[PDB]
Amino acid sequence: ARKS
Amino acid sequence: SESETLNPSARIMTFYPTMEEFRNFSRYIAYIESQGAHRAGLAKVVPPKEWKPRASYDDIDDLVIPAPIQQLVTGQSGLFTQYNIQKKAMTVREFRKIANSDKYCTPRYSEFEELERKYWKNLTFNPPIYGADVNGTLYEKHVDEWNIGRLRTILDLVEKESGITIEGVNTPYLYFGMWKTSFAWHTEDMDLYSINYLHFGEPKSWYSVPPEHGKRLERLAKGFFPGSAQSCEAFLRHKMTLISPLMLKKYGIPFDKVTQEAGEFMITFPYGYHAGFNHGFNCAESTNFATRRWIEYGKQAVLCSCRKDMVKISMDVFVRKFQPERYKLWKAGKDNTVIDHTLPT
Ligand SMILES: O=C(O)CCC(=O)C(=O)O
Ligand code: NI
Ligand SMILES: [Zn+2]
Repeated sequence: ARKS
Repeated sequence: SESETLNPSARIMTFYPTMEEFRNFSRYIAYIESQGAHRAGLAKVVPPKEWKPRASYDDIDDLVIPAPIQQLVTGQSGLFTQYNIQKKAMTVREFRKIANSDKYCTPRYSEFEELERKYWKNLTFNPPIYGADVNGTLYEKHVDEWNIGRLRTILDLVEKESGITIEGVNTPYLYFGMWKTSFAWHTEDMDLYSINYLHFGEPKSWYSVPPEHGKRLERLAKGFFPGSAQSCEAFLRHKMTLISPLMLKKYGIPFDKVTQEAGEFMITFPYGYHAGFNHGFNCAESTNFATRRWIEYGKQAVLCSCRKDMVKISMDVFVRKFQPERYKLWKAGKDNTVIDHTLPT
């Protein structure tokens, strides 16, 4: 979904 | 074997391209791999002095950092777990004031060795705030060389084929650091490459473990955190685990260190474990990228298994386009290819  | 002779100590290499060499990103990445740079997991690229991504950074005070994180660190004896407490949105102006305040600013020190000791001594105290994961670029629109927002690598096939945007992976992130803000031991999502440019401010220090020894680091980590290992197949992807260089030495894990200064690029390579910290108020920009040599890493990357929100890129498009011989074999679960971490292409 996204880089964190 | 020719690849095995190059950078045999797997030490972090530093490159100084001319402007001509600098213009072709994918070409230059291929060049630094021909010199064995990927063996370290990390390389520094110092761009030509005549190159600049932005005229000045004097117009950004009002830029919003929507999700700053306070970094609470727990542990001792070179082994730590970092917990992220999200704070309310703040502007770069509000952040820089905090960063330079008496409470949060860089301690006085002589050599980096002294500052590194202070980092490892104090990292569980006075939890700092990291302006991490801000969607955006500070590159000017016209800049064609090493533009983190449009590197034009084969990672572009993800969006091209599926329309899928993955923030920070195929789009850029900004990171506003202050003293003692940290990034835990990790490889990239899908074991991709990353690029990190330090726009301005105090240095960012890096540790790296050769991809050739990545599995040894995992074995140690799993031993240091048996609970986390049982819960997830790739717990280091939580990016919560900090391990000091002295701990790595004690257990014979090879690693190297480098300090990135303002104006310099760091490149991380597939399956290259890295961790680090900021020296003081700074700002970095980064994203992921791919090359053909990444494809096998992407195919074999071991992903976090306890969160339904982790990054998972479909490999199908890459295997079809760049490995047609092996597609049917791979789809049928019979592709037993073994990665050689030394080899280019
Ligand atoms: O600069 C940061 O906070 C993270 C950097 C990083 O994880 C990377 O460059 O791969
Ligand atoms: Ni990284
Ligand atoms: Zn997990």
